[PDB]
Amino acid sequence: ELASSTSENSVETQEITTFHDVETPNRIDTPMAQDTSSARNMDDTHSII
Amino acid sequence: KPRNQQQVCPLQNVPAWGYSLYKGIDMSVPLAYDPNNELGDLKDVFPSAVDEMAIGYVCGNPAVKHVLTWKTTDAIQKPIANGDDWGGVIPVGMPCYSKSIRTIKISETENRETEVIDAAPCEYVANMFSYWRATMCYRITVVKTAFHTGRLEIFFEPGVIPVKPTVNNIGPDQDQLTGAVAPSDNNYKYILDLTNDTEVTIRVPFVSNKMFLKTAGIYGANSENNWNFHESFSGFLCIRPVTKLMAPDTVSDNVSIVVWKWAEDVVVVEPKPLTSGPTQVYRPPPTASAAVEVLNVELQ
Amino acid sequence: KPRNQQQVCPLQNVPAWGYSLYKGIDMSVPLAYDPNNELGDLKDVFPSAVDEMAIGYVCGNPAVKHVLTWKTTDAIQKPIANGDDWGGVIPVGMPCYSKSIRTIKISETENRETEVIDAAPCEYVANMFSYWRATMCYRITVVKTAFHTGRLEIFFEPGVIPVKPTVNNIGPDQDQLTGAVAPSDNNYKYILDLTNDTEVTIRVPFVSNKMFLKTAGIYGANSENNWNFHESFSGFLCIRPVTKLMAPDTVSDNVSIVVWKWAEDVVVVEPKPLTSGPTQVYRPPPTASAAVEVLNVELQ
Amino acid sequence: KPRNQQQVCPLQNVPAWGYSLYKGIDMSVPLAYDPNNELGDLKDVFPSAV
Amino acid sequence: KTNENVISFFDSTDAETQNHDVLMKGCGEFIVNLRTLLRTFRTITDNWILQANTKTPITDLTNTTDAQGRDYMSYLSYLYRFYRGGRRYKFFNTTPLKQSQTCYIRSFLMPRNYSADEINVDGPSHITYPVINPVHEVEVPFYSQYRKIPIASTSDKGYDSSLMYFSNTSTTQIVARAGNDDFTFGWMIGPPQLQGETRSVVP
Amino acid sequence: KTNENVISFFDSTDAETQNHDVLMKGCGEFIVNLRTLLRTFRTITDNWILQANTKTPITDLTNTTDAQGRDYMSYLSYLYRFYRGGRRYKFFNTTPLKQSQTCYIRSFLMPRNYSADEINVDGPSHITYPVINPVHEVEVPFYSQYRKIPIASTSDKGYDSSLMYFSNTSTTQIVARAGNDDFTFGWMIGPPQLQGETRSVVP
Repeated sequence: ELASSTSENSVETQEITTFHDVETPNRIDTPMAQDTSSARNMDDTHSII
Repeated sequence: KPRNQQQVCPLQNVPAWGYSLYKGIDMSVPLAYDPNNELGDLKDVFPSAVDEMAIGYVCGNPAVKHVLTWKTTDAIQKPIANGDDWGGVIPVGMPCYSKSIRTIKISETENRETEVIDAAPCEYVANMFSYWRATMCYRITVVKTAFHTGRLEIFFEPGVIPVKPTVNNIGPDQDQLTGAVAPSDNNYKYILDLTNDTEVTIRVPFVSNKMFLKTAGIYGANSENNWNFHESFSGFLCIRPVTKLMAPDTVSDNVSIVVWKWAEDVVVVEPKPLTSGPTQVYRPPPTASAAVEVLNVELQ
Repeated sequence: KPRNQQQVCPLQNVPAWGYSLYKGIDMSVPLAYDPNNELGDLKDVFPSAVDEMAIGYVCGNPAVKHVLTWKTTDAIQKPIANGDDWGGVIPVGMPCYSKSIRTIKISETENRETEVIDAAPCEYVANMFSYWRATMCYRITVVKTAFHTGRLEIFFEPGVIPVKPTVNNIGPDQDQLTGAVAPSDNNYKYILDLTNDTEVTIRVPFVSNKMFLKTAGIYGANSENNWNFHESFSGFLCIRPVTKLMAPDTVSDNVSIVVWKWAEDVVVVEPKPLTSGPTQVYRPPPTASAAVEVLNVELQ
Repeated sequence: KPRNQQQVCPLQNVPAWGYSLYKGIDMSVPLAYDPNNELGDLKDVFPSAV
Repeated sequence: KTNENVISFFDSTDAETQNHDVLMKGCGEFIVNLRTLLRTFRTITDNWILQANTKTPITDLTNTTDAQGRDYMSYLSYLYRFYRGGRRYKFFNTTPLKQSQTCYIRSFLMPRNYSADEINVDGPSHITYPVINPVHEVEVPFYSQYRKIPIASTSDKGYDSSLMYFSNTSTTQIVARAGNDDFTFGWMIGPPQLQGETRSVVP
Repeated sequence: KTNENVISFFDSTDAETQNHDVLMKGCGEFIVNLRTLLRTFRTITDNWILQANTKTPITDLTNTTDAQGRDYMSYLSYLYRFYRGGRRYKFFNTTPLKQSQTCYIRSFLMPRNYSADEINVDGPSHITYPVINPVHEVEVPFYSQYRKIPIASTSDKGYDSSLMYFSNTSTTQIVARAGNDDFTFGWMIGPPQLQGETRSVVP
């Protein structure tokens, strides 16, 4: 429920290579829901490529 | 077969006895099927992993109150003056202090003034109760570049706040808060150097020679009514430059100072607003001329 | 001898508190002899060896919904069209979808339209509640002889159902469900070969990006009101011939396709119909001209 | 599901029965938040130790 | 010829588990047996006009509402052939009282399908005063010569129990019914046709 | 550039300890969760005029008071985006009764945002007589097709449950509401602007 925001600073260099691509900045300042939940229905198969 | 042996019990017809309480047993008839109808846990219902209604966390939600402008021109030992609203003199109270007056036309013989208060998450909650008590936290940020150099001072002063009441509002008396008439030598302070640090979070514990403080704030505060305002803060934080702001012509002669607000270790008291009017959320009309709805305190 | 020591208890005159519930203690005075009058078990009372009122079994009662006609003429990749009502496009919802309109004469200036829905056992129950959820099961039978050869396809398609609303009804848009505009290559399906199999029971689990689905169905569905219809099925089963029906002149050029309906793993929600009118059973009048009784929602 | 088995209890409409007594249970509705609202000891409230 | 098989689309998952999960977020209750609906009271008539000093067997009202299919007792009765057990009724007074009168409610026994004129006014009886108790709740035990009774058969009269109503003044109340904790239907059959909206039109 | 620190003035002391000490001398209670305010009833209208025999869905009143922000349910709703759970209402009769009448109160279910003219008057129902019970307390279970519902979205109608009101005579009562022991908001957001005193002036 608090700290509904973020702020400054970070580390040197970065990767966070999500699949392809990389990017390199000073780490990152970012929120996420405090420990987020599924909250929805994903149990009817999934399928793939 | 046998006759009564039970005594006569005393009565009183008092339906909805103490319906204003949070705990107890409600007598409302559930329009359902099962007498024990009830939903499960909030799991999977919401994404939040923390009770999203606990006072402590709601008030812990940071929010910007000021965005002052510090010019290389400004003089030291003088709380940054500037419009915005306040700033150099933050009421350091939990309730809200800042407010703007929306004046609309009704005729060439009168206007309608409506107070608009930009309360933060913590100030928004403090409006539901009469008195409060907590430790106010403020994170002062100085948006700038590594080329700007300075040393801002932030000192706290308990007691009344030097102000200049208006026929419909209340502002600070900057004239009464200069380094000469307002020496901050004995006042708890901190000197943020722009070349070393860029931020600082100052936590101000509750101190008001009073168990609790009113939550009136700036509501209906003016020349004739400014008492509830004082009895609702306990002090004020002053931001006066210790060393004049330095900045080459290669950059900007200005620096924005963002200040966040929120409270911790909060404890509210009476479940009723201290304002003279029912809690009402200001709703921005379609046009700057449209009139707003005003709620009264009359009962039929 | 001693005086009262008991406190005054709060009251409220609320006779029949929560009489709409199934569990609890009824205050009705039993016009009998023994205060604990009660009958024994249903043993010997009824022939059934299974609780004859358990929702699961009631809805499990099979019932025919369509009896389509598959001619050797019909083209492939085209849901058997044909009258009857629907068929090639079964709403695959638990509520009822099919309905006929009984139009009677009242004068040369108006007629009285009354909706007649041929609901199955499961559709009959789904009408008592507002929302539903379950796994719909359908057993498709192809009445024929060992001389008929074919390969019928049955694929499911989630979402809205291509229809052509009427001033007083709603039918399928067969034109929008041809193998060309409606490729069933990615849709869950099954291909029943008439030479190998003669039946197939397809079970369609609950899938509707919604916890529950409305039970409105086709009730009062037309051009202006067809929203509740969509939000009450979640998909539709399509029966399009993969290979044209083969049949020598020694037999019939037609084949009847019987389809049964029933649900399993059923769970209904609110104990009240979702229809705009009180639950009413249509009673076939003596003559095709006699008028029927219409129930309103007015209270005195 | 079952019917009543409880007897008919005798009554009397006597609000504030014995309100002049010092002990007992008051029926006044507390205009508060918590049904068990209550203050602590007189310690620190008054200087007197008696 | 013959054979036959079965197929389930998608990837299974306890349909029960899912359901229970849904009722824990969008319901709160789990209706499983329909007999439970024979316990819950439901209005059959929002106004039942009656005259003063008139012994009126509910059957005069029952025969009508039993075919309508408005309440659960009637709606569900169309799915079975037999019934068995007592019934409960609640009459919510809506009649304006005159201080110059002392309106009271009386309900007696009687045999099913009997004319008020061919029975006595003795035996068990209940009475209430709308001036202090607007609701007149009563239950009719299952006094039958048979263990079960099919709806409307032959000329079997006075085989079980009926309810007789009475009032000293002309009344009008909302009636609601439900079977006792022993009422239930039997021998499931096929469901009849439901009815829809009616509005009338021009052509 | 970067860094940042933190500083606490004065000499600490359990701020909690102090607080608790204060509430033990000037309060008596300790409010911690705001959801508790969704249990306490608060008036939204000190007078709600209605006509006789008029099925009026509280939504006609709800839509108005939900934006005012007078009660807790409305005031607190401005801090979140979603809501979930049933609601409770209490109607305190203030309408003068005539002995020549028998005023009664009836409340039914209905789907949210539905017109009284597109729903039936069956299903669960509650009824009270202001002549003996001025307060008509009732609760609306959470019958929804979703686990959560955002305030005023798309054309999602009849997705959950609403409350329908009724009365045989023209009434006027004070309405108070609160959620059941399952009601709660979700997804905290930013607070809107508060309003102050208005008096009007000359220049």
